[PDB]
Amino acid sequence: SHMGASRLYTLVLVLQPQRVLLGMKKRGFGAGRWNGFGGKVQEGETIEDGARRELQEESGLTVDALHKVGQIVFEFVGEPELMDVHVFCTDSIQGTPVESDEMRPCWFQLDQIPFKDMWPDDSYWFPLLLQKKKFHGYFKFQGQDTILDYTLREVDTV
Amino acid sequence: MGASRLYTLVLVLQPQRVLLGMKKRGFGAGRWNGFGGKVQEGETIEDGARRELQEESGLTVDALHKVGQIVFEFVGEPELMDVHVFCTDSIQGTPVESDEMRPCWFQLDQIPFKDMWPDDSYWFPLLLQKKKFHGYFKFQGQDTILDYTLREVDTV
Ligand SMILES: O=c1[nH]cc(-c2ccccc2-c2ccccc2)c(=O)[nH]1
Ligand SMILES: O=c1[nH]cc(-c2ccccc2-c2ccccc2)c(=O)[nH]1
Repeated sequence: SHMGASRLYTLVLVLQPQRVLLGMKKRGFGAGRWNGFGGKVQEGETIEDGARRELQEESGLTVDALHKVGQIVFEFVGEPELMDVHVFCTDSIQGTPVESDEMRPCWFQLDQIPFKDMWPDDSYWFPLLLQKKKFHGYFKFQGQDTILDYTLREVDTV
Repeated sequence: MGASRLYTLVLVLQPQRVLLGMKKRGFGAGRWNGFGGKVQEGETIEDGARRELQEESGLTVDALHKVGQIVFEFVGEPELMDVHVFCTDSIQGTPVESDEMRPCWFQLDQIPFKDMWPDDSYWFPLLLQKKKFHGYFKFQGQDTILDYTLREVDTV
C-alpha cells in the first residue's frame, strides 16, 4: 500500500535463453547506466502499447508478444509523484536492435549483467526476472544512487 | 551487518485468529507481541523458541516452522538483534498467563497494530500469506522506524 498519485512508466527486457538485451542511456536522466527500454506512458495508449512504443523508439525492435513480469513503485525523496513502473518481458523479437539518440543496445550473457553500472534496484529484482517469478517491488531512493528502503515479494497476479 | 545477538519470536497462527501476549513488565512493556526472547548458549534457535513459548504461554508444540529473519538496529545501541521468527498452527494445551506474558487471541481482522511494535504492520502481511521473509528495521527509540527493507525469500 503506497498512497498518492503515481505516474505510469514501462520497462521492457528482451530476455532470451542465454542472453539479455540492455541499452546504454546516452542522454538525459540516468545517462551512463545500462537499462531496459522504457519511459512514460502517454495519454491515449494502453500500458502495453506504451511499452511497445518505447522499445521501438529506443532500439528499433518490434515484438510479437510482451509479458507482464512485475510492477515496481519508486519514491524519490522530495519528489511528490510516485512512479508506477510496469515491467515486461519478451524472448522473441523482430529485427536487429539499432542505436538511437537515447540508447545504445548490446546483448549480455546472463552471468555478465553489469549490475554496478545499472540502476541499484536492478540487483534486487533482476534475479526474479531471470527465474521467471512475477513480483511487486517498492524502492525509496535519495537521489540516483541510494536506496533508503525497499520491499520485494512474489505475486500470482502482476 | 556487524556484531549481533540471537532472538526468537513465535506466532501461534490459526485460520481465524492469532495468539499474542501482553508484555507485563521490563523491555517493551505495554505492547502486544509474539512470544520469545534471547537464545541461550548451548541451545538451538528453534529450541530457544520452544523454550520461550512454554515459559511465556504454557504451550508446547508439535512443529515450529521458520517464517523469517528480521535484523533490528537501534540508534545508539551498538549490537544488532538477529530475530528468527517462527510460526505454528497446531498446539498442545490451553495458553495460560505467566509472569512475563498474558496471552489473548485476536481475530485476524482485529490485530492491535497500534499497540504493537511498529515493524509488525510491515511484515505481518507476509506472515498471514504464509510467505517467508528477511527483514531489516532501523529504529530511533521505541516508536520510530527510520528505514527498513523486507524481501520475500524461499529459505529463511
Ligand atoms: O531499472 C531501472 N530502474 C529505475 C529506473 C528509473 C529510475 C529513476 C527514474 C526513472 C526510472 C525509469 C525510467 C524509465 C522506465 C522505468 C524507470 C530505470 O530507468 N531503470
Ligand atoms: O514484533 C516485534 N518486533 C520487535 C520486537 C523487539 C523490539 C525491540 C527490542 C527487542 C524486540 C524483540 C524482543 C524479543 C524478541 C524479538 C524481538 C519485538 O519484541 N516484537
